[PDB]
Amino acid sequence: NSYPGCPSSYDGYCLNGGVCMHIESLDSYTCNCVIGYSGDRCQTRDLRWWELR
Repeated sequence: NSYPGCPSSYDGYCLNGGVCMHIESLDSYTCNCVIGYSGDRCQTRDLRWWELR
């Protein structure tokens, strides 16, 4: 499952211009981005239609 969360443990898990959201699969934290960026945050500065609507 996935859940919105981002404690103060870190600081700027998302770069370029993304939003932070937590995961419950590995109790890990991740970050979403926009066209021209994705991955664990915004590292994959690529196109790659990875979204809809």
